[PDB]
Amino acid sequence: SSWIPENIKKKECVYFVESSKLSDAGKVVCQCGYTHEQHLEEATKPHTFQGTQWDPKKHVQEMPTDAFGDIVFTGLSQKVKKYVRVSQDTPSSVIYHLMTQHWGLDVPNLLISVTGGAKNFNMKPRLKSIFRRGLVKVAQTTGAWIITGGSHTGVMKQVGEAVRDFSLSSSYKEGELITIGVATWGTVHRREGLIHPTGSFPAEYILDEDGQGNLTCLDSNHSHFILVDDGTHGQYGVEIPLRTRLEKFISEQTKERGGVAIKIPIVCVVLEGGPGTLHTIDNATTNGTPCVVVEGSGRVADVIAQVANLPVSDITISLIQQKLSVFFQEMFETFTESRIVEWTKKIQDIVRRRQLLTVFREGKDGQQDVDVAILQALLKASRSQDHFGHENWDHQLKLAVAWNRVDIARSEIFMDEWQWKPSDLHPTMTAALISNKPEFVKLFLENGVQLKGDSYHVNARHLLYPNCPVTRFPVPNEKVPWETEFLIYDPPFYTALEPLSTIQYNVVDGLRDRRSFHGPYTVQAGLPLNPMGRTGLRGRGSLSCFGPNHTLYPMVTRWRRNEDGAICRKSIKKMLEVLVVKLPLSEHWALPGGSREPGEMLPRKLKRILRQEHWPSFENLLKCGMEVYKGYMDDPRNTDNAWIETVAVSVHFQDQNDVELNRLNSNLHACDSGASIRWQVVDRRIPLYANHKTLLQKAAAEFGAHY
Ligand SMILES: [Zn+2]
Repeated sequence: SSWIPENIKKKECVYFVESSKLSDAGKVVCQCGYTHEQHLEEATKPHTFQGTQWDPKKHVQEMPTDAFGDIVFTGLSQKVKKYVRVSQDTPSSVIYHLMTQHWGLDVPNLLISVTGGAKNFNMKPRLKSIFRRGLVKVAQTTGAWIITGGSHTGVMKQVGEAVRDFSLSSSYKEGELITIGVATWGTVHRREGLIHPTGSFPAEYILDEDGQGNLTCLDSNHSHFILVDDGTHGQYGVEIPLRTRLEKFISEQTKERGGVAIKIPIVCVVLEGGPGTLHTIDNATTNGTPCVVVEGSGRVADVIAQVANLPVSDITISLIQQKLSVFFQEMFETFTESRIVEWTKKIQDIVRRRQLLTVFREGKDGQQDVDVAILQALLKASRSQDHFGHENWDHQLKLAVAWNRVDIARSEIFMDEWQWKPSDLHPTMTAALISNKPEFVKLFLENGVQLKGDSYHVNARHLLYPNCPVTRFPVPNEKVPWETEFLIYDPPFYTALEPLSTIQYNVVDGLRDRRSFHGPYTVQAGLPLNPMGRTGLRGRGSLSCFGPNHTLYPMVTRWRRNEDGAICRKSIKKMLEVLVVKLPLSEHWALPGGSREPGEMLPRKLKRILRQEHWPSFENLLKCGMEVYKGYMDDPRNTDNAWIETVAVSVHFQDQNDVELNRLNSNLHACDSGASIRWQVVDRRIPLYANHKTLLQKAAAEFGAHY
């Protein structure tokens, strides 16, 4: 295939910096890890002088790849395995197209992810056996893919051992399961021979792990390899960001059965691990991937399992250090102060996402293979999921009946916080009949299936500031207020200095109205101080100006009629319908509002990109109604010197046929320029931004509706 060097890139360094190190057995390399002798071709040439500093974003550039083919190991396995050298920023849409039809990989039905320890790992004889049986049983059925880092060390090798065993002893024989290995190109020992500008496909890879020094050897039982590159040598952890994006894309943005979308189930299992495992778990849970932690594995598994049920407030700095000096004993001397306060924020973030985290207890709980824990995680993540509706949870039940677990399917039926209708069990009963399992059909037909701790700003203290490759300083819930001393505080200053005087803070400084609703706020030097605590950044970021940013997000409401005009009281209480809008390229709807333009009186988005030639009328009507909230939101764009403040005016229509009040509003509400407009029912799982669902929850209780 020659589609590569055409659609897949690799990264290199253009000039050498001469960093002051020795890099084990060597005399300086550049700053990257590669020696001046082999550091491309024009780096040693004096291409003028770009300075004396190293910045990755500045002088690393993409090039067509030269490392892809069919690796065949020397003598331990005479087989063919496909591999490719992708870069760090290749979009997660050409990688899927490369896997589907350039290797011959069919669409999977499960996306198991295995993360854990490396170069420091020793399973107990019983943990190894239970993990082997569970993984073999789970991968034996369905079409599961096993995403795992590729190297000949630790759990990444002891997963390949089980794959090899199941592929050597099987009725269908050969290999019926697909195990993908994503690793970092820099940390590969014998990279030579694996690089050819056109492509070879013997790609012989002699495996020696005696003189590896510091570079891990590639595994020899995985089926496919995706080696990411960043232009760096000997630096692990590059593959952590790309792996989660690819997993999310394959899980929720590739299947189109039923005409809308389907989320392919995905789970991430944890077996021990270190610094690189906590980051992977945080990234996966942030994207929405369920995580299961095997208790007893050690060093990350015990640490996260021992605080998996405690309230987020009491997980403090000194609580980590007490649980970080028993599982990390030889490595405790490495642990510094600026790194413990980072291991704490990540653990707090993982714990507070309690709907995407299960713990596989060892002795007296889940006393079976890991499939029970996987089922529990999938069924708990499908019920608390936001975008895909009630039709998504209907298929993990089918997976459960495929795995012969009847107690797990019984638990979902009898849950008091899950409103399921009786005709919603057909896709599971259909599979129960096919598989000849009387237990499930007997369970179903019985249930009417007749045939005929602390409250601080959370999103403001969120990693990965939007639309920027920057990171915030880790600020745990303990030390967010501006009074508590945080001596390590050294946050970045990203803002898409110091003569900022003549700014009348706490007053209407010209046509800006810099007046916070939560009383007067303080100023440090020439910049304000964020109320409600710290964020982890500084400056202003992607915001108008320092201080409070004012907006006028409205909400509009009608009672949910169905067919007759009587208020359609639902199964529990009244439900009401909110009118929302969608951005042209976004995964969430938004409330019909925005910034208050000077002298506009309308929030610049109900006034533009929306209905026109009627602004004065509804403007004279909007100023009649009860406010439900006024002030600061937990918006993810906040910083230590800038924030967003809002007014929430609720307008309500009692009658659907109330003359032109609702008819003219509905008949005229047409963007004619924008992407899409719609109405939505107000439930606890509406796909809005969290800042908007907060207003919905705080205002739907003012009319008697059920959120
Ligand atoms: Zn370099």
